[PDB]
Amino acid sequence: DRKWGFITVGYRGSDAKFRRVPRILVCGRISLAKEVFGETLNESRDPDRAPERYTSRFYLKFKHLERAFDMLSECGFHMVACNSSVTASFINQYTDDKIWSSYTEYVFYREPSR
Amino acid sequence: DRKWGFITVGYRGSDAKFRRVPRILVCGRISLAKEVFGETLNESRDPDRAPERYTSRFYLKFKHLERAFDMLSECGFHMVACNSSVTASFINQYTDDKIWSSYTEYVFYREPSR
Amino acid sequence: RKWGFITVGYRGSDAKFRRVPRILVCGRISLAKEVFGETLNESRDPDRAPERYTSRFYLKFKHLERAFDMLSECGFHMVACNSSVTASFINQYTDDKIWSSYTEYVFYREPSR
Amino acid sequence: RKWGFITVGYRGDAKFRRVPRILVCGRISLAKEVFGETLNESRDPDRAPERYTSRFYLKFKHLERAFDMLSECGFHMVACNSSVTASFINQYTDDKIWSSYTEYVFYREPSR
Amino acid sequence: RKWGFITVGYRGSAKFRRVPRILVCGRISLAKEVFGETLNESRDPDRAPERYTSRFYLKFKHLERAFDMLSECGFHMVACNSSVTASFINQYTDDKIWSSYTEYVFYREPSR
Repeated sequence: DRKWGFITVGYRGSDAKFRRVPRILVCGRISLAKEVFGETLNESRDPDRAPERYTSRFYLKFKHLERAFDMLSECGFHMVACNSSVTASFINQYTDDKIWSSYTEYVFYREPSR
Repeated sequence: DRKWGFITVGYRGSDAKFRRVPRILVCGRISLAKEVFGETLNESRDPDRAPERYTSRFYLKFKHLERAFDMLSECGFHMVACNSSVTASFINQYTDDKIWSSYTEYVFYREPSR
Repeated sequence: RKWGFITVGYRGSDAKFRRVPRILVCGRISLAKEVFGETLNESRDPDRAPERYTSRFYLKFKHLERAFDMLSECGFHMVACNSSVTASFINQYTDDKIWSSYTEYVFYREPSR
Repeated sequence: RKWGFITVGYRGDAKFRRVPRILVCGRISLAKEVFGETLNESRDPDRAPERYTSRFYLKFKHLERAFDMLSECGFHMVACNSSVTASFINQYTDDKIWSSYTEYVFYREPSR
Repeated sequence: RKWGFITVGYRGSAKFRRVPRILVCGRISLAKEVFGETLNESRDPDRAPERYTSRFYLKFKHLERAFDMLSECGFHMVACNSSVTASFINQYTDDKIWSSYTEYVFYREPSR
């Protein structure tokens, strides 16, 4: 029943001119993630895990990022850092053509209770 | 309606060397954006929405970013993070040529009222 | 008004070091004038009102830390920074592109006490 | 001493983030105090505790667990960044492989 | 005086972090106080102490040691970023060489 810790939320990239969030991913200790998001948390891609373990494969059942930010704020978490990365993998075995994907994550933290 | 929450302002990437902002996008809870920007807020790309819901399709009528930063500062928001992401997409269906777009966003936050 | 945001940046591109060709200044004009004074070059956006906003001012020197120090003297703090990259086609019938990068630093001053 | 910086990072069933290995950089004595047995020192062994290393790595793969361990010892995350680098495939080609590196910077202030 | 900004950085490029050289930018009198004998000034000689440089560099290669020396003198890390820049290989080609640059911004407030 640990209260403090880090939680990361992110999304992969790739009308029309706006931001496109296909899915909001959640990473951190499972008990922390459950306390914040509750039933809006989809655990199907990593089911039946001990609450004190860590995961990088949860995701949310809604699409707007600011709603996830607000829910983290309601539970005492603060955004401390964020960054965006790019990854390139070859299309097939015998080509130089690649597929590019971006990953943007936001780091949240909650300090120990009083 | 609550007063705390997150607000994100951003623009798509690119009188030649200077910064080129074609449009200022606004994301977050709908009631917060209307309270901050008011008559300068354009909702045409997502109209007739409940004030307690979330959007990512509003935009501002002016184009200077620092003005939007100041209006958020008046209402009690503070900038907590910013990031820039790049993303690509194939032009045609039978080609590897791509088009690259850049996106820069600035995250703001306001605490609950006293 | 004494509070507000000021953004300084430069465009990407004696070989390994950091190459800064020009320091751009963005924000409310009265704030930019108060901070940088006569080091400010207003030729690309002249005869503007002090209460208006600009994104086309630039400085007469090139070392960024000197601009950082001047902002700090007038009560500004650096709150964020980011770097972006953009690409445009070289001509109309080609897929070749030119890549330019941009690094900016965000400063803010709170209202007078 | 007790204060100092520590950096953790990584080089980057398919939508999620792939963290192959968590790297640790900083003064050796600080890294051992924070991570202990979970610290793999095989690629840079038998070094003075007051020296600095860039080649330690952890025996687990979840980032937020490393973040939590740093938070237990009094460290705070003060910055994070991601970079990309490209190196030519061979001598007579323009092709190249791209690799990204995400970084998280931690710091603990001197004790009381 | 004693306050001011100082930036440290390096140019991009096993499976670890490769720092070829650590660059130091800021007011020259500040850089001397922080890094002292570890500071190499050969690429910007005969400068006035109250002037600014972007061409100093350090004699060691581990970033965290430079981080610790700065915080030991009262400096705090306030921001950091990475950038990528491309240039054409020659005049009649679209082939390009890519380089990355990561920097960390430090600051110290006026004395008491």
